[PDB]
Amino acid sequence: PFDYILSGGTVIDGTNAPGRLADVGVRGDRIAAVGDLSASSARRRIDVAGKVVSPGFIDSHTHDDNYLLKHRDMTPKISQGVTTVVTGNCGISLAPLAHANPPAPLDLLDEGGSFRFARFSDYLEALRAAPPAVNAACMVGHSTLRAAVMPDLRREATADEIQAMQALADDALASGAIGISTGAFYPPAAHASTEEIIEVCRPLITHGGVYATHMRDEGEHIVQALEETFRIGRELDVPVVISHHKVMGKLNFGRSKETLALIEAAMASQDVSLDAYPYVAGSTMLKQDRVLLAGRTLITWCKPYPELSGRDLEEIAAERGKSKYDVVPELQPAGAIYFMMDEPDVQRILAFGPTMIGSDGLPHDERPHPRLWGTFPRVLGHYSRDLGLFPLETAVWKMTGLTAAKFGLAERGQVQPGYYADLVVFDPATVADSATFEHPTERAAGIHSVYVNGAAVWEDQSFTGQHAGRVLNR
Ligand SMILES: [Cu+2]
Ligand SMILES: [Zn+2]
Repeated sequence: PFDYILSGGTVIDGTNAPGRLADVGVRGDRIAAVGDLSASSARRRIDVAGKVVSPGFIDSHTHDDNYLLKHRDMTPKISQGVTTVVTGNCGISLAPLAHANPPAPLDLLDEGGSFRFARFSDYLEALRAAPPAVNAACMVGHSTLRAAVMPDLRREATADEIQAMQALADDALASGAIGISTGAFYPPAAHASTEEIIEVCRPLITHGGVYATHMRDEGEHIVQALEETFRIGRELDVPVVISHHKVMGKLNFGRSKETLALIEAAMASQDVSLDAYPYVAGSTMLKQDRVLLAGRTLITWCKPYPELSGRDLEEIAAERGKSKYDVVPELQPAGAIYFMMDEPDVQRILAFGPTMIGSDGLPHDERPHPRLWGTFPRVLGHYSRDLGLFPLETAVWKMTGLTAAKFGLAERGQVQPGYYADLVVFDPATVADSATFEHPTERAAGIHSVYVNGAAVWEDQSFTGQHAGRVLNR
């Protein structure tokens, strides 16, 4: 007998095919059958009429490394239908690094002495010992490796430093990491050369991981950053994932046409993937950057002046008698939200075929960017349903089957007999992102229930207490 059958709903199986009326049977951690299951014995037959049953959403771009440990309920993500998270992005991973004051943007993961894992394997063991509510596919970050090896980060690494970083990367991958990420845009790695990055990432071909990247520049010099990324992919001969694709700054508005054309061409000759969040504002460490700071900027948290969280930087700057750019140093370390993208470009990038959905949520932020809480329903509701940017099955494919395939998460991302039971039950008519910039932590509407490895982790708008997630391997 099946443990339960979700009956009477519409299944969107994650293979980018129109939904069809069918029941979904689960036994243990597996989807046992799909179709008319009235003839199958089941201990429970849960009515989901008027709802869609789809694979659980896989967040391809998270900074949940530490959150998985400190808040195992993972409410920001399971309340949106997320069943799996990809961690250690943009060169930022929690492990391996024992440091009481890691350099920004590594502090985006810190809750105070959180960087305590000497080996990447120690981090994975901690997750397995006290599992979170969602599955975790973890990458090791190049900036974290630099911080752990180099005495001085403002320069290229020596051969000895590269050998040390490479060994850590290899141990991480051997322990289960699914890839290595870089973020040369940030201070910790702004001085790393392309050759340094290639050498540190050599273990990816041996272990079969992916190379993920927050490109060196996403504005005026984004073409060069794209070419650097494609070059790295060819040198290593491994898949590359371009993180949170965008064109930032008014002088680059509309350039997604040009960037998407370059990516499409590269995909014809080498393995390339990309993801994006559905908003016109980004968020990361507060930084002295003329383009990030050109438009509306909001403080998400501030170490030296905590009372600044939630304030407009222009106001803070003006009242201190300085430009936003000049006032940044005295407010650091801090985080911010930057309104530097244009809707037309965001829509173009989301609609581009291969683009996967990634929230880029910064979970420790005092006053976070709403993407932390609304990303997936914003795509399913606002964009698919209300704006008609793509049909519902394609919006679902972009957060399930496509993502599972690009990251090599076997037996997940599809409602198929034999696959793992990571599932979401949502009302297609009401699913919506409730989080706004003003109230960034509101729970999404229309998410009925979420299941991870067969266990319900979200029901009646609340975490069930089931710590059902698993550390995954590629
Ligand atoms: Cu990131
Ligand atoms: Zn990034």
